[PDB]
Amino acid sequence: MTDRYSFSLTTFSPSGKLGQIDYALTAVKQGVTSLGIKATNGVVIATEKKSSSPLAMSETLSKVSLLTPDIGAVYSGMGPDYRVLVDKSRKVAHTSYKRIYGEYPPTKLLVSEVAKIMQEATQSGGVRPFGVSLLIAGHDEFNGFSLYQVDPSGSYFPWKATAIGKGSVAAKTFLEKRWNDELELEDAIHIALLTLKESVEGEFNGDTIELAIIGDENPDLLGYTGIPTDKGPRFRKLTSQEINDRLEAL
Amino acid sequence: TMLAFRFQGGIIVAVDSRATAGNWVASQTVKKVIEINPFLLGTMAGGAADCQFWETWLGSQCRLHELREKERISVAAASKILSNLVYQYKGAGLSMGTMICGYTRKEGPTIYYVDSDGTRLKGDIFCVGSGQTFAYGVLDSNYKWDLSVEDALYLGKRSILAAAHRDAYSGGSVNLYHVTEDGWIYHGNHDVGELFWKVKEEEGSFNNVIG
Amino acid sequence: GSRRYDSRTTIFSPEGRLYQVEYALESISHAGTAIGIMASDGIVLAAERKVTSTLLEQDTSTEKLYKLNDKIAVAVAGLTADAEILINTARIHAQNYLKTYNEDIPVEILVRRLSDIKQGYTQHGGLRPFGVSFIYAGYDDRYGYQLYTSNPSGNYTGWKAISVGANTSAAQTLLQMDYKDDMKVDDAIELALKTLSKTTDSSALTYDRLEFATIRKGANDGEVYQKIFKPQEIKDILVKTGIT
Amino acid sequence: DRGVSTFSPEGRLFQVEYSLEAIKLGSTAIGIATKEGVVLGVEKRATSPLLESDSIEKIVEIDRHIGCAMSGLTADARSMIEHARTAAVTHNLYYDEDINVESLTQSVCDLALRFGELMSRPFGVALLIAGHDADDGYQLFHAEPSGTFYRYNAKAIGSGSEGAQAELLNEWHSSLTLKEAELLVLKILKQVMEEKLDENNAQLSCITKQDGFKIYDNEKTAELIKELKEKEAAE
Amino acid sequence: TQQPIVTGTSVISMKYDNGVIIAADNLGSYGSLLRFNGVERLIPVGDNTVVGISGDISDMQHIERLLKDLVTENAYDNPLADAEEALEPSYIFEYLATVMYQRRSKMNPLWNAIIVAGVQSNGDQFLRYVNLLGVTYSSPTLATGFGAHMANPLLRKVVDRESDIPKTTVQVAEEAIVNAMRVLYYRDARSSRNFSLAIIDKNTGLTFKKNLQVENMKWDFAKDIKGYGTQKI
Amino acid sequence: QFNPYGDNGGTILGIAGEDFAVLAGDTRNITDYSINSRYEPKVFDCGDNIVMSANGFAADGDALVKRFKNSVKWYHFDHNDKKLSINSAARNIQHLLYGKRFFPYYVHTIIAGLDEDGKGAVYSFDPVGSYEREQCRAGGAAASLIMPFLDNQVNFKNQYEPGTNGKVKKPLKYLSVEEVIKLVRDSFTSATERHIQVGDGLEILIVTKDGVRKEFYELKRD
Amino acid sequence: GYDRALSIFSPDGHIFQVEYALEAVKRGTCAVGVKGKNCVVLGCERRSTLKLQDTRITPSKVSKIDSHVVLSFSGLNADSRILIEKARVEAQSHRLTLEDPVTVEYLTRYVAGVQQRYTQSGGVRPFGVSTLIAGFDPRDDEPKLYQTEPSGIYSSWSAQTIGRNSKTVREFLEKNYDRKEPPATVEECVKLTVRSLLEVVQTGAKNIEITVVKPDSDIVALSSEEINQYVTQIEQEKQE
Amino acid sequence: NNYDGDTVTFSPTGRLFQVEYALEAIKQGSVTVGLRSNTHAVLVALKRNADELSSYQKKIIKCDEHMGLSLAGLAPDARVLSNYLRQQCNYSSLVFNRKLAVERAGHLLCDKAQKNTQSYGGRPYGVGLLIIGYDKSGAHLLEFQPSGNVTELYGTAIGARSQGAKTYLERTLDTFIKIDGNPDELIKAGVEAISQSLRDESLTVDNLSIAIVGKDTPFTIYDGEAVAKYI
Amino acid sequence: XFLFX
Ligand SMILES: [Mg+2]
Repeated sequence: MTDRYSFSLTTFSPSGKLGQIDYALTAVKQGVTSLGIKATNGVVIATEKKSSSPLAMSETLSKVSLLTPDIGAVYSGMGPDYRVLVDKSRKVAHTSYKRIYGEYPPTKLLVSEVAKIMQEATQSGGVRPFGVSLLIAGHDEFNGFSLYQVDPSGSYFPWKATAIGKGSVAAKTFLEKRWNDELELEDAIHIALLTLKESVEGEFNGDTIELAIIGDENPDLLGYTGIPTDKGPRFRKLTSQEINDRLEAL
Repeated sequence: TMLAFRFQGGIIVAVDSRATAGNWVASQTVKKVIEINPFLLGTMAGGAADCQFWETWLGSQCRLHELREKERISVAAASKILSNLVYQYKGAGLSMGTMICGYTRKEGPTIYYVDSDGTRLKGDIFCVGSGQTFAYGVLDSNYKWDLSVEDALYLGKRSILAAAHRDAYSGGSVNLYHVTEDGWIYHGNHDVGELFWKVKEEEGSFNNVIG
Repeated sequence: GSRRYDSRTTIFSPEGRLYQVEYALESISHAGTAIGIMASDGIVLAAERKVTSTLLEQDTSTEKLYKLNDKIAVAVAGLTADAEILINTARIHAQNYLKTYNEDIPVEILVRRLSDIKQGYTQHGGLRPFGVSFIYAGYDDRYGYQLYTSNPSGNYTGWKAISVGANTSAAQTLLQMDYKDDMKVDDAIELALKTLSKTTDSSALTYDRLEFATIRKGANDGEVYQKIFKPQEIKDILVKTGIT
Repeated sequence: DRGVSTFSPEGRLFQVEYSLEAIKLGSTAIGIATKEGVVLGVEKRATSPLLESDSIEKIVEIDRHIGCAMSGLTADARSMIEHARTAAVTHNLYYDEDINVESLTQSVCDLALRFGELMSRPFGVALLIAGHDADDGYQLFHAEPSGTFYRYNAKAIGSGSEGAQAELLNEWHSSLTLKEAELLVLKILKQVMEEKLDENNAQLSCITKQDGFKIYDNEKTAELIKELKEKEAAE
Repeated sequence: TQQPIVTGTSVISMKYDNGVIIAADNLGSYGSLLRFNGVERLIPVGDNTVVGISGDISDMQHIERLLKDLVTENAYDNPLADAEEALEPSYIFEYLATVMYQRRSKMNPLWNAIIVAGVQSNGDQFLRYVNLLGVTYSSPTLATGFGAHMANPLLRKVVDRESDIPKTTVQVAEEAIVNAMRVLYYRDARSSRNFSLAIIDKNTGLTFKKNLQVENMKWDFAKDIKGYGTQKI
Repeated sequence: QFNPYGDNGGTILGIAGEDFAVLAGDTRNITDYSINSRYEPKVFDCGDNIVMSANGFAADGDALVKRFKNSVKWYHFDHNDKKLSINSAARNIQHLLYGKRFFPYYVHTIIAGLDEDGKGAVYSFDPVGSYEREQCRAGGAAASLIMPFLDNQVNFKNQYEPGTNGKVKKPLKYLSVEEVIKLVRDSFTSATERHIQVGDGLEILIVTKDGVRKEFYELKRD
Repeated sequence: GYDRALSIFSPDGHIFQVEYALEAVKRGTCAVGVKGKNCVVLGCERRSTLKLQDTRITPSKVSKIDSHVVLSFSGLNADSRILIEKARVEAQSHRLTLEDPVTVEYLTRYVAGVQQRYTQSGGVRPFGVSTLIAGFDPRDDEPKLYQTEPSGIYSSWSAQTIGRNSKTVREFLEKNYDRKEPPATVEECVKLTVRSLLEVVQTGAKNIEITVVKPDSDIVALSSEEINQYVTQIEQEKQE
Repeated sequence: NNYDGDTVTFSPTGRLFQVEYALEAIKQGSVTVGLRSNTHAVLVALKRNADELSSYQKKIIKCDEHMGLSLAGLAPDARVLSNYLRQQCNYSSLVFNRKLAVERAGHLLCDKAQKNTQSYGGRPYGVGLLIIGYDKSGAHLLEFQPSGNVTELYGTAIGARSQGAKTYLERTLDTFIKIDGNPDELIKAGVEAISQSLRDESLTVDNLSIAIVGKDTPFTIYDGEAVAKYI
Repeated sequence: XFLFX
């Protein structure tokens, strides 16, 4: 018995390709379109909620996940792989940072920790790479707002705006035309909804779209008062109603 | 009581043969010199089992050396195997005093004092045991480098006899050894029962005792 | 059992080559070119970013040039994720040395240990090697300014000027042509950029597709300064040498 | 590929059978047992004339009463000798006596099959273990990587083994003297050796109860080679 | 390192011509408190062995479970489990003696004194003692705790040596045991009146007697004893 | 606190002749002031003409004897049924005892038999494995009573030749099996009189080339 | 842990992984060892396809194991560092326990033992390295030169070469080296070593490294000019 | 074919080829015979030599005073299994003061051989054993096969041409079973049984190996001049 | 225990 797979399942081919990473990226390509746009005063991350069945409650399945009060994540590719990465990403934010420094990690360093986990699945014994690309939007005091993409290889890049998955080629071209360095958060949400309508085929409403922002602090979402320095989470998930309001003036 | 001193004609090694369990004299015929090889001797003082067990073990390690290296082990290397061993057991309560006495080409006649608290000393003269001070008293006051083999053998024997007399936890008999360039030579077992009176009469010493 | 699916990453070819090391080098040959040039009064590190997108955040980005300590930096060629594993190890090794001896780690000692880790992955463990080649640029009070390279084999060598990644054959010929021993930092900066400008697979070399760093004694009196160039600083140095 | 500890359809371990092919490529080693002692002789086989032949150590002491000759991948024998020496000295420490030649051989042969997926492959070396004890007297053992050992009156291992073994079959009798056995090893070595036999490219040794295990000097062997040539020309 | 909490007192036993007798009171003491009164300290193993245990009752209950498991394990793949390959007293004893000495050697003893009484397959009487130290000894009479001090002297008057065993009947031997249990009730402060007695005979087999009481006691003379010296009233 | 050791009393005595050796021991087993057994043997035939007794803490004594008996069995298996010489047994027992140097067997061990020249041999061990071959050794509770008597009667210590002015010692000589058993019985009757832990019975094991014979004698039971 | 038996026997009785490790040695730059009457000289080839090198900091081909022993090699450079490190640790460990520096034979036997262990250990491949180990035993003036190879066999050599075109330079040494009369002086021994490398190298510029070891921990590496003088002298005598 | 790479793989017809190949190693092994009466159990073994200069490979191993076996196949595997039996016999003695039942000895060998046939990396034992013993239920003979299958028999034989001796014992069953209180006659029946497995070669003094255990007979092996009686 | 010159 015991795990006898102590050897790498990802190796270099004569051409210099890492087959399993390439094939993992192919799985991300098949995955549903998700995007992220960075504004001056916030970041927006959005994706289509591809429902497996109309009997299924798409509210229970959350494609956009809170990692820290000021950091959010969305993906394209294999949902199960994403779900366990979010679990590990939330825990590593505590164990390797918050329990040491008494504060949440900045976006770039949490991204760095997630990238490390995904790199290890590329080299460690008896495992395949993660079949997902992450978009991680976040805010911290000294770096401000930031948006990062994380690939199955463990490589991460900072983006002004980008898209991953099914219709990423067309969606990236659309964002190049619309993106400027003076975009307000509301303008970025508007462009996000326009970009996503191109890739979505069926119903396009607040129930089939999942969208969250990294914006201003939300004292109303904190859950307590009395500490002036604690002003509440910058991560907020837009409600089904809040999306439909912006789809009328589209 | 056991001593070993270096001189003109090589090394003299002398030991008593008594074993005690408190005030109970358990034996008068114990071998406190271990013959490691034709050129190496080990003296034994302290815990009987600790000394006896680890010095026979030392002999095994010295044999393995000359099998692997096709060459007799140095006195330095032999002493340091034992000192590094007892140092691993430091605080565990081992009780061992030993002098590793022998000859090699590169070293010449060499004596190493090794004890259970990790001390390892090269030296010309050592007296170890409960009666070491009695042996030192006689040995130091009569020792010269230019002693003859005959006089050196006697002084070593006489020094143990001195300790055998005064020290309650020393006696039985004297075991003499002489180490030369040609190896060690045994110079007999001398019972204190006969040796004391023989020395008293011939030397005129031990005037404290009723003749 | 599991024997069936084992690639056997740490074996010899009939010709006496390490398959996985050779294939890792093939991987690195497609990575953005990185150049190190060592002058008498400092070191230049120049690296070409891999086909940049216009919507990539350029100013808050790090792909090629990483800081190991105050005196040592590295240019990366290959898998970035692999490089970051090795960089964090190298950063820890430097701090272990400082903690032990109360002295900044000599450049070669850091390079040797990082190269010894790579070697390990080629001889035992049954894992794939790190698909990374480093250019180490650093200073210590023994040998002064030093350039090294390490590759997946775990073999390292010292250089006056060296290139890793894509078009090293063409890049090494151009460096060998115009390099000389009495060269200054400002001259080395110009050589580094001119070499990339000719060997690049891109149409034209621009500020947004480059990472640049110098290690000078240009600080105040007998102390070393590391300068990781900002986008605007690369834009200025590119105009000043007359490439744009 | 395939498992290391796999059986062939004929009921043999592939790796053990393949290791035996490696031993056939090895330099010749011959052992002859008599009532006056056991003789061990080896072909040194220097790969180049610049190689100092005296550094070729293919005959080895295990204890005063046990000697050893080897043939095959001789580098593999080092850990086997190390084990044998430790086993021999350890037994002397535990029992204040010399260890039986058979018990020593059995201890070495227990390592043999301690391979698989323990070490990664069998030993690529065969050993001739010669010795003396009070019980069974002068003995010669052939220790294989199969974990099997046979006692032999005489035995040849290495490249010229099957030719040398056929010669030992005819020549060996129960009344051989030590001197007769010495010449017989030299005679059979000279027949199966590629290059011409001399004191530099061949080595003799013996184990006697009185003097224990002794490797012969190049001066002593040279005289036995000269004595051998004269006796063959004398009829 | 332990300290015994709930404890059982003396276990007494002796050999007779055809077998062995063993007895022990039914008390589980909690220091000076006589807390439990329905405790069986004689545990039969098959139809040819009885293990009498004194000392810590939690450790006694552990040993019960081991012996119960030993019978189960012996039955496995054993067609002769109720015949030639049935558990012998000597097998059961040596097992317990091994465990007791292993536990003392790990400085975590079973805080007990055990007497294994039984009859071997060849009809030979078996009687052997083992305790928390792993100390073992055999004698025509064996007793634990106060039994060693007060019972042995009385039982040795019947069987003083080996040659007295064939001369001792089950009637005489049982009478001596029952008398010894009365003396222990007089003089042991952690003893009870209620006890169990077991006879293992090579002919009549295992006879297990429960709910026996000490009787025919002498107390009448107490009424005549007044004061502690001078007092007349 | 739990004390893992106990004192089971008793005393043992080994004497070596020219072509024989005896190992005697009383059969009394005690704890404190109580008698556990009047007949509990502690002198055992271990095979290969070796007799052994480990007197002191019975539990440790039984464990050691048990382990040595097992050592003899495996010596046969591993070395082609070779006979374990008394000198080889002694060294083996040193390693058994010293193996527990930091949690000792609380026993004085004596073994007796014949050396490889056929001459009577007695070896004596301390609790942690220090051993010595002797003509004579008493061990256990009454060793301090018996041993000086053996020095006097076996090794003729402090005995000089009459009329030689205390100059010529009484010459050493081997004792007959008859004379040795007299000294053993007188040693144990003397020890029984003056030591409370000694009595009940005396069991002697005599070892010759022919094998191991037993002799039993009653001792006072008070 | 990774357990796979990589070094295994083939039907014909060969261990291909050990034999393929020898191919890696055959690819490596040429290394030569020549021992004279009172010295040993280690010559080493450096391939001239690498210009713009920094010869100050570039790892030297000859490594000091102790003050009295040196190790050169042919084959995988990365593999050689692991053997050198282990050898240097064993050299200090020997001084600590035996209170005497290693003999050249002992240090060789250790390095050879390490190489052998990697030929029948699970999860590891053999060292793609052959070594020349040279020096002088403590308080001894007899020159020592040993060779090791991936299999783990080692032996003593009057003179020996390893690496690429080693069969050519071995051919040269076999006729030019006299056993009865070895190079009497340092100059004679260095010249024969340089001559032997000039059969293979190409140019005698910055391609040849020479290290001279003498008794009592007397080791020195020759500079470019010092070596170039031997190259200039040999070529002028050749034209005859 | 494709299903004989390791012991962990079943064939399409439900066969374990590595176990069958291990069974093949026994057939190549030298013949050995086992038979018993009610009072005694006897092992007879034809020993094999490399050549005339070599010794004869010892086939019989003692496990306890009351138990031992003969081997056919890989001798080192017999050493491992015999050593295991020695320890189990010894454990039974030290812990329970109880001689190990020959039936339990078989059960323990079966379970030890089985574990090697269900796990990756390991291999089956390449040896067959004939275990004889005398315990509390009289004389016993067991046949061990490295598949794990252990069988209690009146008589049997394993090794090359074992079918000859096995046929003879199948005919002689009624005769030799009632050889009670007569060691020499039970051996004679065993020596005559193994003689039915001989081709070109005959039983010599240093060729034949006999072992016996019984009621008042410890397990003892007879070799050399001690077997000259039975030729 | 034990013996201890
Ligand atoms: Mg008394």
